[PDB]
Amino acid sequence: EVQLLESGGGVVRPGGSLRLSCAASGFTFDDYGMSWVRQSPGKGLEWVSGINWNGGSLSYADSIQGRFTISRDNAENSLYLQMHSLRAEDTALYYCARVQGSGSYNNFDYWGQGTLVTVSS
Amino acid sequence: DIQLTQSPSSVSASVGDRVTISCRASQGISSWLVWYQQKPGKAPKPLIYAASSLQNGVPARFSGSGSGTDFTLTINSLQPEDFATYYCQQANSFPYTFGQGTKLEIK
Amino acid sequence: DIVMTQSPDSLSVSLGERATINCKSSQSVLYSSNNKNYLAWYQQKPGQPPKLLIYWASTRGSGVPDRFSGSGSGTDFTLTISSLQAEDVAVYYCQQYYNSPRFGGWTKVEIK
Amino acid sequence: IQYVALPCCAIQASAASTLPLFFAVHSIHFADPNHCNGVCIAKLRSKTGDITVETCVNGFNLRSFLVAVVRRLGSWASQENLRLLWYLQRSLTAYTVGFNATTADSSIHNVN
Amino acid sequence: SATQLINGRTNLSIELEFNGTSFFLNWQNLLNVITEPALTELWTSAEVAEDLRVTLKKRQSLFFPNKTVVISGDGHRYTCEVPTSSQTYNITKGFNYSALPGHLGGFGINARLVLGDIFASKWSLFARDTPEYRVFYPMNVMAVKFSISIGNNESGVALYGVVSEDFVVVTLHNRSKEANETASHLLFGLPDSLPSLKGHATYDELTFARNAKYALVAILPKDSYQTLLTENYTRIFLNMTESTPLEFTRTIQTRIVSIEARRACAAQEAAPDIFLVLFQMLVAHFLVARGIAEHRFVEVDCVCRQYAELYFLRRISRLCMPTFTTVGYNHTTLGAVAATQIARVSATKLASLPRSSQETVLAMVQLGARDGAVPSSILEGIAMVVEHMYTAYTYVYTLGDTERKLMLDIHTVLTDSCPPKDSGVSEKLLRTYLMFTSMCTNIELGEMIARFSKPDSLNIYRAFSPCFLGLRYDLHGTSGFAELLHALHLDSLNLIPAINCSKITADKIIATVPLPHVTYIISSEALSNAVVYEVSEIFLKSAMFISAIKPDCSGFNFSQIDRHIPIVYNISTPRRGCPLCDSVIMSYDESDGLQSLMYVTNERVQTNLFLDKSPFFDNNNLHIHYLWLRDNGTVVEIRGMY
Amino acid sequence: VQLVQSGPEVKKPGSSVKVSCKASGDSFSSNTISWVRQAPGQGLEWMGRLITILGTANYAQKFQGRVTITADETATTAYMELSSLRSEDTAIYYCAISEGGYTYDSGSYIWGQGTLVTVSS
Repeated sequence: EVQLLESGGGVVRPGGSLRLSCAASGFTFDDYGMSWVRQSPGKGLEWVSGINWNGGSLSYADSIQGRFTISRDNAENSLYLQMHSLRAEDTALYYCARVQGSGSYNNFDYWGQGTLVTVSS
Repeated sequence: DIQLTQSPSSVSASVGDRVTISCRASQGISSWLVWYQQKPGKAPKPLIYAASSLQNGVPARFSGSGSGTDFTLTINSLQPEDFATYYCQQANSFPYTFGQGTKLEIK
Repeated sequence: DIVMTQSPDSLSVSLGERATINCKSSQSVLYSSNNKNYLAWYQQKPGQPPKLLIYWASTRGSGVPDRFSGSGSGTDFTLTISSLQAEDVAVYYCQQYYNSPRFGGWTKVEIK
Repeated sequence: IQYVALPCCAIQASAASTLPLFFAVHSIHFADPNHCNGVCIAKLRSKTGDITVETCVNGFNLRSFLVAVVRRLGSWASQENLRLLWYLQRSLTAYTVGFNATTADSSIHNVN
Repeated sequence: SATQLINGRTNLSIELEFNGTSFFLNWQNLLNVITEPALTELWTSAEVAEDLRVTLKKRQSLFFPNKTVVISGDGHRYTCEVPTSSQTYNITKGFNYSALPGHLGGFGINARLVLGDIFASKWSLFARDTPEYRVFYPMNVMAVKFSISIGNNESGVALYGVVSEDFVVVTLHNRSKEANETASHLLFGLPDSLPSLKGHATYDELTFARNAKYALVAILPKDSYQTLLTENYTRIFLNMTESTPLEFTRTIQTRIVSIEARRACAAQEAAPDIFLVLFQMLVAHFLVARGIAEHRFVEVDCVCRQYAELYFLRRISRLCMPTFTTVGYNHTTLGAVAATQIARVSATKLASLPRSSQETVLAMVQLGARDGAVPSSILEGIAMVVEHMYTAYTYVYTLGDTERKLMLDIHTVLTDSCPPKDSGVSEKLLRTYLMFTSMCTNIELGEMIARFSKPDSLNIYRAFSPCFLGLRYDLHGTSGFAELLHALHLDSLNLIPAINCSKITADKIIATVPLPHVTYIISSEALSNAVVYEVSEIFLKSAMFISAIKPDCSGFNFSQIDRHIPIVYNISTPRRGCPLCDSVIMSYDESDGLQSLMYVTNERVQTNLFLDKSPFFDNNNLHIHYLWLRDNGTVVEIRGMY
Repeated sequence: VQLVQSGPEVKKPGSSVKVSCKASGDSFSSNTISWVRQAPGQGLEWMGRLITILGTANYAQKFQGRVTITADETATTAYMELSSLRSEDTAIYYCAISEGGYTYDSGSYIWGQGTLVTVSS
């Protein structure tokens, strides 16, 4: 089947920048979009951002609208997320999905293994 | 009213050859002509509608053409099942009509 | 914009007993064009990422065991487990894709 | 030890032909807000022959032109271009919230 | 010397003196990504050495909002895609359209191809003359240009709108009689990609409302005469981003008919509301385009339905604005798809289908017949669809809610249709016009006269009637869309002169009854071709003249004049076979003129007129007089309420 | 291929016949019904057609007042009724479906086996 593996996890300083790089494989990347979903240990899940099949229409969350930039290139198998000036509570276990269809968001059918980032001192 | 004719009235085609049946009208019927193939007693088996478009299941060995007043049924290849009394029916006007029937048999 | 008030957040039923899990979106996820229910159900037991169970609040997901079955339409949904097993224990979520995705709360099954 | 001779300058209403077009500018030198008392400077360094004519010039319009070009190329953009645009936007916002009529006369720094 | 080699440097560097960091900009990047003439034009347009006081004044001239109000956003779903199956097709270069299966369009096509189909004409906005110079930087926008240029008598704000896949621009040029302009610009779209502003304005100050995706910008100078400034842009954004697509189209339609309610769909003093309505139309188009753009395989049925909705919006808007123009859109691939899809519907199949798959095919016809090229097979299909729904309607003589939408679809299909070649097809269409004018009864006319008088709750898409396709001519605050929809067929009724030789002015003509090989003209005046029939019962102030001319341009075969009313009880409820067929029956009253007309085509009809639920045989007055007509030019009066 | 019709009959001249045609497949409301008779040893002769959507029917001139083609309510059977069967009317009667236009049948044509109506004394 299809396995999604993330990379770039670690520990970051308050008010910084970091690259989240999911590397999809085993399927035609162009047709299906991807999305990001964080897993704060106290809570269970929350959606973050979404990119469509080509990368023109981009959907974003509310509380984080503006701080995040999702970039996905159809040619090379990769999905990237940048966060800017992230606060202290933006610590979770970030996941990359395999959104069904071609829209920016839909039911997610495979989920990645996941890597966690944290905002500590 | 509308009247059609078929020619030749008899063909001694043996097998695997080329046979032409002309169906000459006396007015304009656009391209609405149906070729049939009716063996004695049994029901007719329509072959081509719109004078050029094959009916379902009909083999490609049948190919019609023509429009306006001159139509034609150039059967490319022959089988004994094909052997029958054909009819060209105009499907353009009221009191529809058939041809007198091309009596095609074996030599 | 549309949130799920998932209740009850913690339920316990005996082995093999019918299990009812509810999900309530604020406004309708029903798309009047396709006449479909845009909502999905996920199972997460802690340790590995969640798994899809329901496609359109009725359609059953691929690879899912047959006991689970989606239902409901509009603002009411239910993931009814026909029989509850030892390996069934997990937490569940419900999401939408009519508007921007917005997962629900939490609901963990327990064994008496 | 070279930097720029005077970050604070004065504009005169005769620098029409002295504008060297976008393709003769070796560098553009801005100023941080409230470092020239709310006065926008650009101090373009355009070489003519062997003499680098340093030019006092409006800052808002040059910054907005830079914003225009980076946004127009934003389809094919670069990360350094991205933080350049971030600098330009933040500096322009700081200037406009610090902009008023009393600071709108750059001629008060003309060298005596 | 000139620009060709002036850039001997490797790159340009931007420097900050109070920070020990050097910024870089590789020169070739700007030259490749954006064109050289655009680069030089951009530098010249910047007004680089402009005096700071001028930029200060340009800053004070504008008007700024309070804050960039942020909302949960993401709107609703305008998108439709294939229903998770294998009906998707990738048109590579010229993939043969005869390989597209089905006759309902349930398959799917490329979304990008239709995207390029909608937006196919490049433009160079923000020219050197327009007041877009001071506000916006010059840019090349490929888009669907609109225009509502409304006058030239020193009035005439030019509302040249633009709809692109990324943004919507609209303008309110006050050309007036001088050089100065009041360029009230409205923008809507992705905040990331937008027309860059000059040094005297920023989006961070000008973004009135915000979403997760969409931002609304109001770049309008304050000093100018703009009473429109006293409105809540937040309310506009809520009404424009949170409602369902159907609700949005409904609100646009009701706003347009409200503009009809006053003289604002023709006047000038109501310019700002027209401006806002045009803006709402443009953002609706943008939303539809973005919804199609989100996916990559899109269903032809839903796309054609949305296109029909947008088409109807454009039609009604042109019905106010004769000057309304829309250029740059080329629905080519969709047109070919619809043509080859509907070339496989026979006239019987169209009538046999249920009234949920008679709308899809006719929407495909609408899309493929913007130029008047509707096939004659589909014309016969319309003929017998009207026949089927007439036979359904003749049972109870009431009209539902799917049939009226279907009738609207066929109305706009026939309106933009060129005359066909075959005379039989024209005769069949003329027969269906006769069937529609028989459909329009006194009660239906009352429904329209009472219904369109309240535009506040009106919705045309369901307020349709057969009178909007019938041959009746007596159409006689309030919306004036009756004649505005009547003219769409009256002036393009295939061969418009149904009368051929006795050309009489169409001012007092109430009815035209076009039977086969005979034409009846009912008018309060008279023709001069042959003899007429006049009612002797004219004690009141009315005139009722009927003439029967032949389509072959010949006089009467018999010169006997009636000048009287024959009273007889003959021809009661008929016998079997086919006694009365291919004929028409009048109904008139001494106090209202012409009440109704009836056409019969099959036994069910004449068995069905004599029902207690029929509009006829009612006790409104003691005296109602019926007429008997047949297709040979004779009048025999029928008396008796049996 | 082929449809289903009634059986063969031999009937006294002067009587009436009710040869019927069965729908083999989809419903008959989509198409139009044409009835064609063929005397033995002769070519076929069109008799009448019926657009069943409207119920309107039109026949040839010689069979006016004799052949009456009607459709059942359910649109699954076609009832051809030939009144006053007068001497020479023996024929292998056939029913043919045809989906097409208002006065011309273009699309489809399939024929039933045909009932053998005979006059014997």
